[PDB]
Amino acid sequence: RKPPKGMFLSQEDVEAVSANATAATTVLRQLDMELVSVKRQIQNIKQTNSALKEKLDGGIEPYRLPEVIQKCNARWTTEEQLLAVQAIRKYGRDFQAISDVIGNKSVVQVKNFFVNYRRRFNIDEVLQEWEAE
Amino acid sequence: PSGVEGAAFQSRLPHDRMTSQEAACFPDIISGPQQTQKVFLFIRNRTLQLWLDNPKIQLTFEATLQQLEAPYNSDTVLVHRVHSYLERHGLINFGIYKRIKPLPTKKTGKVIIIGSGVSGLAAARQLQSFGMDVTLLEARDRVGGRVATFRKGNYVADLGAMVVTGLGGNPMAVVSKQVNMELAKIKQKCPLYEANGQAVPKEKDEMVEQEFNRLLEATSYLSHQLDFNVLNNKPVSLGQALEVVIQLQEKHVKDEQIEHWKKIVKTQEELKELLNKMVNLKEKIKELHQQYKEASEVKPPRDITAEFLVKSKHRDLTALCKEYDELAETQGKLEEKLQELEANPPSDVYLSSRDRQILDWHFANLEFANATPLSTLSLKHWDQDDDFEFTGSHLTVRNGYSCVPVALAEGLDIKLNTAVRQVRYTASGCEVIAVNTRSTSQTFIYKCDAVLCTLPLGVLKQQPPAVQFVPPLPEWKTSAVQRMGFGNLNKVVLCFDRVFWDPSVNLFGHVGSTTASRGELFLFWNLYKAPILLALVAGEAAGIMENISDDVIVGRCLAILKGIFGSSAVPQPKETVVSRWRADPWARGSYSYVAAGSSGNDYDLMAQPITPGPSIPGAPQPIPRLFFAGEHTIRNYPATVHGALLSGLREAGRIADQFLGAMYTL
Ligand SMILES: Cc1cc2c(cc1C)N1[C@H](O)C[C@@H](c3cccc(C(=O)N(C)C)c3)[C@]13C(=O)NC(=O)N=C3N2C[C@H](O)[C@H](O)[C@H](O)COP(=O)(O)OP(=O)(O)OC[C@H]1O[C@@H](n2cnc3c(N)ncnc32)[C@H](O)[C@@H]1O
Repeated sequence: RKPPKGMFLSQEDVEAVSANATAATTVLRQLDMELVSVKRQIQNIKQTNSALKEKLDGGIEPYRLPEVIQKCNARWTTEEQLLAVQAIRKYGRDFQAISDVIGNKSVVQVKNFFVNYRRRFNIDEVLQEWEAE
Repeated sequence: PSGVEGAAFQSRLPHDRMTSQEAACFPDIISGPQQTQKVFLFIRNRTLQLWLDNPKIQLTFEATLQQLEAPYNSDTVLVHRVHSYLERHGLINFGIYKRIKPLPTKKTGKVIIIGSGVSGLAAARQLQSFGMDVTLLEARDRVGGRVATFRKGNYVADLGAMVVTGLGGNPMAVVSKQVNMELAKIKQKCPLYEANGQAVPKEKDEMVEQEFNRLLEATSYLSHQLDFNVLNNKPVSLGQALEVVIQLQEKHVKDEQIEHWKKIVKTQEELKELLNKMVNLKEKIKELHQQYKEASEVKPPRDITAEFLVKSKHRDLTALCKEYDELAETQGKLEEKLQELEANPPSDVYLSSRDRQILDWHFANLEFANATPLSTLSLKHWDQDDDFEFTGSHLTVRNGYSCVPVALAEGLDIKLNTAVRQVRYTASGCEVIAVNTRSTSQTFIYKCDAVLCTLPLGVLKQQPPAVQFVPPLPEWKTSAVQRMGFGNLNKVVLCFDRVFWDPSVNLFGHVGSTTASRGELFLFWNLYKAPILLALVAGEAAGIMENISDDVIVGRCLAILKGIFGSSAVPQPKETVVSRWRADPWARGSYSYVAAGSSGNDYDLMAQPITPGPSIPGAPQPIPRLFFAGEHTIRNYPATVHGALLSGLREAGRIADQFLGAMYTL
């Protein structure tokens, strides 16, 4: 009911090879050509990726910036307020980023900020201006 | 199997069921109550057992009824019917046995047997055992036909059949008790050696063989599961089927490498798109760093916009620094997949150049078994007789398998050097017309009631005809003769004075340099007492080597033996013989095969006897006058010595039934 194991004999395949006397070799030349084609298209991309691999030498290790370790205080200096209002306008509502900018306020206070000082720093407008870009 | 049940099996009969033939002689019992059938079946099995347990003496009906016991020996006619049925169709009291009851003073009916081959002899003995006048007409100066045995000095070697295929159910088993046959088992171990004369290592030898067997199966799948049996209005052969399977295996091998490397480009290209994301990200991180630098050099004290600009540029650079780190995890993952994928390449080839040559040897020996190039064997029907295979080791015959036909010929009227040349059968009887083979002038006329023809199929095939049938054989018979296949096989007998081969191997192969010569001297046999090696020429190679002389052929054998054993170790042979069976005009080949476009049914056509037309028109439908036997006439066991023998016993029963009457059918 099933062919021997490791024997591949499908109905589709046999007409395949038996339409004419040269068809058996003719197909097997197709597959020999399909193989060599894919084979060099590998060494093409192998060399294209070889060049791009070299441009990335040194990695980005010059351009690294040391880690700033700040205990997260909850008082708001005015300086920290002005930093906020600027981050909003430049960052829309990515609180994490905004929290990253101010540096000593985690993401919750940023969101609480957004409502406590919402009237006085005129947040609503700033957001439309940040929406405009 | 043992007991009375073993007798049935050793007689090729089911112990528990009645055969189509026994139905025909006992149609009362088979339609009858199931109990009578078991009685009958026991009486048959028991009587077979009696005969089988000692086959050197006739088993008389009286003797049989004595060792039966009640209730079975109650009904004497049932016992007489059964014993006589068995005696008629040669299931008992066949071969060479001692006559309790000596022959009748006077014979009844006269029958001519064309051919003293085993088929012939076996019927002859049976007919004479039945009290008919039997005469055998033989073109050769010897009996045995295609069972031949070279003898010179104490050298002995069959040029003809040499293997007994296993005694489990084999009628030759009985004959071997009757005639002493030194029977020796064939140790199946066969070392193959390549052209260079070096052995194949057990790695390949088993790998290739296993591939062979797997390939054979594959064709059977093509045949039975995909109905690949016709192609462009012509029937498919085992050879074609094998190529298609080999090509599809070589195709799948390429299909497998294509999707393997296409898994690589799918990944190389995933990596390409990953590096361009990484160069372009690194060039943005180059640029923010400068911007954050530039803006960190505005020495403070700063207004909050220029403070925001340091802190924002610093946030941005550490977020782009985060991206580029995750992307280098992702290039670590992918750059590792390529290492693995390259390290696991699939199979380079289907079969190596050496591999395919060892494969050819397994094909040659396959062509050697069936005596024909595979390209001719019918794919659908070539292994139709595989179902009736005997049990037990295979054997050879040390004293030369001619001992058997010679043994059978004892007591029989045999005209040697008598070439039958015309067979004339008519409503009222037959005339056979033969010549003397030495002076073809001297002509002979033989009158008889019936003619049994054991002419080899190669001779029946011959055009223009070596034997003329008058009237001609009807189309249904001649067509069966064109359709069937007559093969060819040949051997070379090498007679030395030293043993220089491994005496523990019965047989060892030689691998041929091309597909075209795979059969040329591909296998050797250490079979005998004397230092005799025996070398096969099978397949396409068989009919081509027949156009080369002995010396030329012998030189190549020496050559091949040199390779395996070294030019020192093998002397020139003392005595050499080469066979040419397709050349021989009393053979025209070696034995039958199931040709493409033939079927098993042609073997049954070959047996159907011929009944001539009425002489006086409007006279009653006459008797059948022309009968056929021989290895080509026995569908279940053709191309074999037993098959011949059985067919002999068969027609003998049939002719007797016809000219002597069969009182056991009442
Ligand atoms: C030539 C040859 C024959 C055989 C073998 C070898 C050779 C060279 N050996 C081979 O390894 C193959 C093998 C075998 C073993 C197992 C299985 C198979 C098998 O399954 N397969 C499907 C592959 C095969 C074996 C072997 O080991 N044991 C074995 O079992 N079988 C083998 N075989 C076949 C037998 O040898 C053969 O089948 C019987 O001998 C048949 O006997 P026959 O009675 O039908 O036919 P004859 O030819 O014998 O008799 C006719 C008489 O008519 C005379 N005649 C002609 N023309 C005229 C005329 N015009 N006027 C007057 N007389 C005339 C003729 O001169 C002869 O006197």
